[PDB]
Amino acid sequence: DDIVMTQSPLSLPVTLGQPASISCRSSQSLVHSDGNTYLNWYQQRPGQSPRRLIYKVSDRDSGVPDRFSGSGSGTDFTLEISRVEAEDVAVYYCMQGTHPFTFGPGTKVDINRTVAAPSVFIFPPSDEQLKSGTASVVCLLNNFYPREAKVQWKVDNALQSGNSQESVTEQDSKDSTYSLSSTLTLSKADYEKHKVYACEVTHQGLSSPVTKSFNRGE
Amino acid sequence: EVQLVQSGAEVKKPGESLKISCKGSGYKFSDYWIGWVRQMPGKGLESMGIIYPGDSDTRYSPSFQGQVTISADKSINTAYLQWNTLKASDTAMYYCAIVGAKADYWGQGTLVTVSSASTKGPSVFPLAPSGTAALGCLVKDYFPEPVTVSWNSGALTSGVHTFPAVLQSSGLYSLSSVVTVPSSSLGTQTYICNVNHKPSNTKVDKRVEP
Amino acid sequence: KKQKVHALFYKLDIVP
Repeated sequence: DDIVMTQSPLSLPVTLGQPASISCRSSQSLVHSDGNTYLNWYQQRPGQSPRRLIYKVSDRDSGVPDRFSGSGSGTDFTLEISRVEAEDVAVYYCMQGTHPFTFGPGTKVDINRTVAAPSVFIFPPSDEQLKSGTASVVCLLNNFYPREAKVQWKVDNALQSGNSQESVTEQDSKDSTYSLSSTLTLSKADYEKHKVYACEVTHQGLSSPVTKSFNRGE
Repeated sequence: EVQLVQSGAEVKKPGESLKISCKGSGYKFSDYWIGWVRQMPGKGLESMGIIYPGDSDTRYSPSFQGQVTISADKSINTAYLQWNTLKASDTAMYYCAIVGAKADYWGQGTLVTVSSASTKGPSVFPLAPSGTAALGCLVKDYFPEPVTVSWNSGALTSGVHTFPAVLQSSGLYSLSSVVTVPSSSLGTQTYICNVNHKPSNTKVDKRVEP
Repeated sequence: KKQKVHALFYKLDIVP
């Protein structure tokens, strides 16, 4: 019933000085009864308001450089950048251009580079935190590319879910990599019931998952 | 000259009402549709609804119908977005924009933070190391944002990564800062993370040893 | 009536 808007890819690596393309699809045709097709594109740089680039599939907004173009019909739509420049690193969104103005999910652009595997480290909770009643266990994934990475906590071989939170850095301006922290939070009482704490990391640069672990108290 | 200026950042508690504004200048405010867009911290854009300020014809997206009221006082070229009773999940950035025209203009955004947490400074815990090693500080359970971290009073910058804060289920924030260093420098080199949380006047220097 | 619709379907510009 309701139209659904999708984009591909969800993350797009680009290289300055080369072209780039993002796709948008709608679950049903976006052609209006008046014969026009109302599909817009928007750019949002980090910490800024969105700005429209394209409306009516292919009309460029004032002030938008001609390296940006829109294409497509019915259900298939593309935004192309003929030669990417530094200022083009941003999130891009397609949007149904009539009510209810459904946005696509966004495609995040980042700087392309060779695949780089993370270096993995695990940190037990400090004795000073434990005396307060909580245990935070931290797994660090350092300097990897691309962004996609999976972290699985294991406590005495039991897979943990719902009791961790992840944070990822912005892409590093130097080596174009990412870092990520995953923090497992347990009560002191629960932490003292188990021995082996492990973090298992899966990434495109690792031929086999990497596990780092410690034994409580050791 | 054409611009949309929004009201300032909001710090509120669950249960309060809230009405934020968007003033449009440099054009005939009554003749162009105004829309509101929500962006939850880290998520994408969502359309909330539009209004024609000339006659206050309002059309809500089905996802927000009944949750908010969009209105306008055209005598002062202002549109509004209003909540009867805020929830913590209304924490987001809210944008106004001109909708449906050949020209595109957006407000600067209004950051709305809704929380029943009280101001609280962080506890700082070591992430201790045991040919490259890693160490760090865990900065836990603080409110509100932000906290700043440096290493060795700013003299150590190579290899430092300070992560974005996360919001814990408790309503308090946490973050970590790490540095990678030659394992041969452990013991001979000193590593101190300097943490500052201005809202609570908290300043901490934590020496991290193996 | 028509101006309202005109303003909604990407036909009307703004000039500072």
